[PDB]
Amino acid sequence: IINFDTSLPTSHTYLGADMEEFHGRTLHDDDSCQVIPVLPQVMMILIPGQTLPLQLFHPQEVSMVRNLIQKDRTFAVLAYSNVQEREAQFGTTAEIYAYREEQDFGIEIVKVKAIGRQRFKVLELRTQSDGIQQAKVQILPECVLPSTMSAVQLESLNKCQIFPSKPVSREDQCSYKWWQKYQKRKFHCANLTSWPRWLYSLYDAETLMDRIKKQLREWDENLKDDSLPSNPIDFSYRVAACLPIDDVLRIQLLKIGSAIQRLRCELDIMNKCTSLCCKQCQETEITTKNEIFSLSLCGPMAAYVNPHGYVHETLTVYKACNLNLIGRPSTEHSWFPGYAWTVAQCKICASHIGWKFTATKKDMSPQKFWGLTRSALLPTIP
Amino acid sequence: MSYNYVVTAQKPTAVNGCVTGHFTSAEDLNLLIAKNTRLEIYVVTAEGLRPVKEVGMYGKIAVMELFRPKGESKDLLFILTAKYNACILEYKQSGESIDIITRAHGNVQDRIGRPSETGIIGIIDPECRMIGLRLYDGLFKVIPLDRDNKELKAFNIRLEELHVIDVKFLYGCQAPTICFVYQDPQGRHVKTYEVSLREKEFNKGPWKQENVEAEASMVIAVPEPFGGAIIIGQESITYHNGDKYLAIAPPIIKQSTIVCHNRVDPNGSRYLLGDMEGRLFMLLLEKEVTLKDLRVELLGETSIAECLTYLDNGVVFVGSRLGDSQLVKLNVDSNEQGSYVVAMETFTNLGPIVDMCVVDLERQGQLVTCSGAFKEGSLRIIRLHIRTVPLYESPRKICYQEVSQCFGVLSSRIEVQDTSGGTTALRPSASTQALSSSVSSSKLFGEEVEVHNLLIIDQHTFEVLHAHQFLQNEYALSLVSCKLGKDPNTYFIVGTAMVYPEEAEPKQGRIVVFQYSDGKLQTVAEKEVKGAVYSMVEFNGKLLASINSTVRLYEWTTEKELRTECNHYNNIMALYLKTKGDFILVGDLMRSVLLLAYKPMEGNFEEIARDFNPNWMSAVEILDDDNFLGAENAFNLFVCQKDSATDEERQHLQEVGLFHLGEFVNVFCHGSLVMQPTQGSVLFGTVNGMIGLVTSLSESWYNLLLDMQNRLNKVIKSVGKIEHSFWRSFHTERKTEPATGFIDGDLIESFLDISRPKMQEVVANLQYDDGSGMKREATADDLIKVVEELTRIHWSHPQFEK
Ligand SMILES: N#Cc1ccc(NC(=O)Nc2ncccc2OCc2ccccc2)c(O)c1
Ligand SMILES: O=C1CC[C@H](N2Cc3cc(NC(=O)c4ccccc4)ccc3C2=O)C(=O)N1
Ligand SMILES: [Zn+2]
Repeated sequence: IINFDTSLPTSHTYLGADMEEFHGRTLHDDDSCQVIPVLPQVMMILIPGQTLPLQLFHPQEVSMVRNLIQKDRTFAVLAYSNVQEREAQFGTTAEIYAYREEQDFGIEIVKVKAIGRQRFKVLELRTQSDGIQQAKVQILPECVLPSTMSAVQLESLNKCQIFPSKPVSREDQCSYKWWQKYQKRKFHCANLTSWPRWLYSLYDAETLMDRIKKQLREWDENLKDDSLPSNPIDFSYRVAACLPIDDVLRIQLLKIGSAIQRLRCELDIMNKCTSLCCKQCQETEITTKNEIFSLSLCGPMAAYVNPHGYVHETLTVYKACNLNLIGRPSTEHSWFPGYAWTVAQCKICASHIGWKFTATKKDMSPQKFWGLTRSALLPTIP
Repeated sequence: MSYNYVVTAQKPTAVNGCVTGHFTSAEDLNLLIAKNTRLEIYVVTAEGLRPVKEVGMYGKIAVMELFRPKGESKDLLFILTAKYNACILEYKQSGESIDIITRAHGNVQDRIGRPSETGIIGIIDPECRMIGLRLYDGLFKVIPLDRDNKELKAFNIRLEELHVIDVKFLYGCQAPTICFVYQDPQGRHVKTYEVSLREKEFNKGPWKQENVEAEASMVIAVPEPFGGAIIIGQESITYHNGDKYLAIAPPIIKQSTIVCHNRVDPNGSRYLLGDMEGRLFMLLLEKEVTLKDLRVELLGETSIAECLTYLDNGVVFVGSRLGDSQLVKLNVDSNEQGSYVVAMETFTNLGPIVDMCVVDLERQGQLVTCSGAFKEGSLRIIRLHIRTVPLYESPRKICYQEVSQCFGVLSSRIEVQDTSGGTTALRPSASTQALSSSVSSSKLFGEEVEVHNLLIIDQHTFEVLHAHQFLQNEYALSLVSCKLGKDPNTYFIVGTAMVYPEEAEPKQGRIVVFQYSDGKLQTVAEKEVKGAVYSMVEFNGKLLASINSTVRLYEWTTEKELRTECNHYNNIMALYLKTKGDFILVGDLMRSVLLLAYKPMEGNFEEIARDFNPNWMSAVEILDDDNFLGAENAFNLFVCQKDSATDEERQHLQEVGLFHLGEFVNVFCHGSLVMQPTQGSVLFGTVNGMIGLVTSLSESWYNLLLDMQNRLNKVIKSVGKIEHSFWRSFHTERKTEPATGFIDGDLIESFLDISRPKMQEVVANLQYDDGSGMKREATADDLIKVVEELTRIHWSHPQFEK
């Protein structure tokens, strides 16, 4: 990526940068019971590792947000398991951090931006007489686990548990000898137990993060190492948000309460053979994993809103096959500033898959790229 | 049923700390040894160690120090427990009575904080003004040692350096000074601070030294005639003082890391160093009031040592966690090494019991355990009578084959890569002296490769008869002895995985079937699988194997082939696999317990129940058809039940029991007549060489024993005044919980030790639920009978004191 700034997409300049911004963190204590409102027209798997821009039309939700600004501005997004019966078991709590009011055409329109924080289990759904839904919520705690060897550590070998700082672990050479030394010295006390060292390394957070980074660097060649957060929990949520997978897999990832299990599941999902297809014909391949690149700090997939309020998960790829351009490039709304768009449909589906972005300036390096919507994608396994 | 009874059969043998001082009296040299929850006191005489006292503590001993304040005629003992219970102990003798008196006690736990990576460090300054504890990163805790601090109040001072490796107190300074080594992005440095009790902060120290070796790990405080400190690293030994920097790089210490030290003479001219391989060094300091040079010489080889202590004249105690503890003599004569060591006494250490089996059930079963690691590896035969068979390599798993009268043991030995590319052994081990040997396939710097072997050991003589060497990079994980299908032959079955350093998840593995006939090992069948075989069990004439996250059942065909029958896919890794009839219990390392059943009509596996709760799990055992037992994080035991009084409740494994044991359990076995109102018998083996027994109880017995435990807690005086309920409370981070469903047999068996008047007050007003059917006032003799009948479910004990 040359002559393009990755900070433009993530700031959501299309919604407007004049939003009044609210600061001051609220966080319910672990395992307690809370009552939180739920927006009715938002059926998506909210991951704490992603944001949520929203534009609302109907009066009930605008009044709900208006008086919710006072009430800790926290609402719940339900992970709907079936859209018809609209039942769910888990969810995520997001606070409004950006918000503004319009009066265009004589109708109040509210634009807000939210970020997921906590996971919860829902007990019962109260349908208000006002038409909004308020749910009974129990906070699922964050499970932090000590080192596996802290329960058998020799008192004399505690002295040798501080290692010299890790060198470069990128490109190819990386620090492979350093990780061999790390395995030998950290899991030395595995000789007191029945399991070998590599088994304990398969359940070690740092090694799993290294493996995920190394795997990502092969497909996304321009990824520099500072992009991913250095905390296991934040890393696991960021990777979970960024992975283009189905609703069942995302709900499965959200059900996991420990960072280690989440990292292991993410590695399994990544290693499983994958290719992206439109769901109406699983025969018809659109994009491979080699063509996926991250145009923003949020990775290859993020959340955006069209002028009508619908939310699309957009995956940015270099070459998307089986697509039919309809119309001419236009810039009436700009998720990616400086890029026009044109609608795309599969050759025989005739269903909307995404948009073609055509560069307007004559010198930007990623001149032609494709944005596909996640709701129309299916990761076929050969 | 749900209610269980846990009793200690063999008390822990591993040594995790030892000090020398004047504890019993001013004229007596004493050796104090700490084992897990065990404290032993010895008077050092010319003929050896004379045992005097044995006291059990309500916790795991993390810090032991001897100090003498002003006005005291003899030393005091400071103990800090892993649950942060601290006490100061005194020794009192009144005639034939020996009592340990508690002078001060309290809990030093902080409500917020993260435990340090390098563990709990406890140091007492030479002049006995305070005690310094490093429990959490970034905080240093000081306890004043004035005579009115009965409850041990403490204050926290802020260390600006977060990653601290070692802390020590210096000698000769007018104000209390500490020295420590810390790590930052700039490297590793040495810094000194001054501790002020009056204003409670850190003042600047006498000196600061940036240039410290990158692998410096240990700090040695030098007594008054020299002063300063010595920093021990992987390469260099340095003496640090104001305007005094002496450094040496002896080639003899490059091969191994030094992990322990002890001061030989009171003037600090001599020190003893010990390394991870079992070598013993002496550090010599040359003087003119000032230091001139440092010299290092090698004395010889001992057991792999955890702690060293110099006793009397020329006698050194070697305390080992991996092997037998030793008493050695420092002769000037060099039999084979300069100032060689002569062994004079050895002490048993069952060490890290990895696997065990029970054999010869008739006349009384016998327990065979795989104990020790590296050159300390040995087989232990326990009947308490213990027999040791040295192997000189690490024993992993053991199984018994009654038809051939032999034991199959998986082992591994470390070998170095020679320049020619071949592997070479450092010492002759059991695998290299076998009468007959075979290799799976004929195949061909300074890197250590691990070679895995299968050994056949005779029942009567325990001589090694056959050794089998596996392929390159091959890891042996599981071993069973069983009959399959309609075949009358008995086979050894071994599950292996191919591990290469360039991939973390093993892509390949194989299952091998061996037959032992005519004194020769023959390979009958060989099967290749795409994964690692973590566990294998015998399931009603079929072989149940866990390959990665796949559970597979294998048939035995007439053509001596393994054939797949049914396949079940999980989202977890099946490390633990136990069966009872038609039920299969599957558990990964993250405590995610899964219960499956084999339905023979359809030939498929079905999921009955599950329970997912992230925690590190060490072992599981099936108690009965409804109860399952496991080892939790920290040192805890848990029991879960199924079908407790919708399909939601049926698919939930409800927890029933927690209990804090203090031991890390590796293996569970079913042995009942091994010793000849309890049901079942399960024996477990711990890292500290502890063997324990679990038996199931009923309603009335569990209620009566719990009531008796509550009454006994009010009468038994604990050392350090630690509460038994707090000690047995289930303890991990994020929560602590009271113990439920477990009866501690040790407190019940202590009932036979107390005096008659105290027994009467324990029993008084207890309404005895006699089995005859009428409830009546309990007499002391009835409870004596019940407790004796309870002690008749486990072995006798040897005598400690002399
Ligand atoms: N900060 C940050 C950050 C976080 C995450 C990412 N990438 C990712 O998660 N997947 C990713 N990327 C590029 C190429 C291929 C990729 O998967 C291929 C795949 C496709 C379908 C199913 C499963 C895997 C990032 O590029 C940046
Ligand atoms: O980069 C992007 C992705 C594209 C996206 N859209 C979608 C869109 C539909 C429309 N209605 C229409 O054409 C339309 C056409 C015929 C009948 C009725 C309506 C107007 C503006 C936008 C618009 O801007 C956006 O918001 N920015
Ligand atoms: Zn299509």
